Amino acid sequence: DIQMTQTPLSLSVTPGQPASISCKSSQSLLYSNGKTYLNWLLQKPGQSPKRLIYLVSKLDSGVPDRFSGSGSGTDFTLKISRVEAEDVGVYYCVQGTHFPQTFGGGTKVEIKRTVAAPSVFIFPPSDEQLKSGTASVVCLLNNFYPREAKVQWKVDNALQSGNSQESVTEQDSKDSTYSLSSTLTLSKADYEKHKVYACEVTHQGLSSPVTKSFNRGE
Amino acid sequence: QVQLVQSGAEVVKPGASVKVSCKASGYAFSSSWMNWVRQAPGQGLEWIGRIYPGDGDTNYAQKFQGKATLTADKSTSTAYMELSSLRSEDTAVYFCAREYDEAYWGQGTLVTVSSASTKGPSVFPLAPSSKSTSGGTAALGCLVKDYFPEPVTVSWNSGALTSGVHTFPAVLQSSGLYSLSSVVTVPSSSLGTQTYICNVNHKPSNTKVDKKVEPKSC
Amino acid sequence: ANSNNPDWDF
Repeated sequence: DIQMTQTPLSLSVTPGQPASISCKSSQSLLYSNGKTYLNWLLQKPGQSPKRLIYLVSKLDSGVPDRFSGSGSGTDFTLKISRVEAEDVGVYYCVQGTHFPQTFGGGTKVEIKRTVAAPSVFIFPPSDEQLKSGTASVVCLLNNFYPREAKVQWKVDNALQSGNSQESVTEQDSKDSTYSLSSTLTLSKADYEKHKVYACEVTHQGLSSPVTKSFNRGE
Repeated sequence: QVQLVQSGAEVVKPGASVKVSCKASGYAFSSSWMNWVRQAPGQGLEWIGRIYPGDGDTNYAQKFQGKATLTADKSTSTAYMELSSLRSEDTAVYFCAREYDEAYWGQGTLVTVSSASTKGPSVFPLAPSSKSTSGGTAALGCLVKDYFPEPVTVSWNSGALTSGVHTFPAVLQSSGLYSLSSVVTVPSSSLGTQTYICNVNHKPSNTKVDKKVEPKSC
Repeated sequence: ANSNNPDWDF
């Protein structure tokens, strides 16, 4: 099987800057037919792949001229002369000359915008959930950049550990931001036992840590 | 206007088999090759095989010979795929796809091969309050907790509300059950006149839930 | 023309 390797694995570039991704093949992708069969695919965060280029440099329909492919026989490169917010996603090169068709590892492209401190929101447990025995408090860090962010839970000023989970979204296709949710979960028994629940956030866009909290009373 | 629509996600005990469909339209079904591809969690994309609805001819990559059977029903333009003697490692997303002048991939089907039992999720509201209102905007959302296996799709107001929506990736809980959150940001001024409902669908367990998210106070 | 992946010709 013709093996295909891409480079790099990840790429971070400021808007308007250029970017190139390379793919190497074990053997030549030049067929008896004068043509070399190779495509480029783009898979957005929550979508299915879409072909961008075929036959090494033929742009599909409705594909910005910012994309261009090149390469001789074992080395190919996709070039984006001007990177844009909507170009985030994972790019893959696919072989078609030999059998069976094979795919490259893929290259993740991240947009590098200006820093933006996150907006912080907190959600108290709903009555429904409380009535069912468990209680989960949610903290939302919305629309920030860069991605590394730090959140800690303080219950009645006591730093918490081991009772929360966080998830981060993929990079937004427009503002190039991220969003993160931290969920503290605990038994209804434990929830009643305390009064003030605080979410403490730290991020490169903030001078000092921000804090969002509520009193179990309300 | 080529278009491929696949069947919902499914769970299957190890050793069993599963059948995945892929309706086609907008192009001569019984005349075009229909490729099938697998996308592993962290591992890449692998070509599986292809069927030619016309004479029902089929090819396969050595790996899936005897494990995958492709069949087409030209009467409805619906190419199928059956996977035998499944293992837990066969868990993945499987796509059906065309590759002519208008390439196109189905939205993919997630097949989870697991011994664990399917469970429907519990949906709790993330209520707007003085704690989730920034400068003229308010954050609200839904908490889809304790379900198995993935995935679960979430839409707001039946798809009419998509702007400002972030549906976080699932996190695995100690209990071996998934949990995710979905949030939106809207005008603070509209909290008393607009209606916010999250539509949660979990195919594997045939669960369909609708939750209205009303504000609160703290 | 490519016979390994016919549908790559259009």
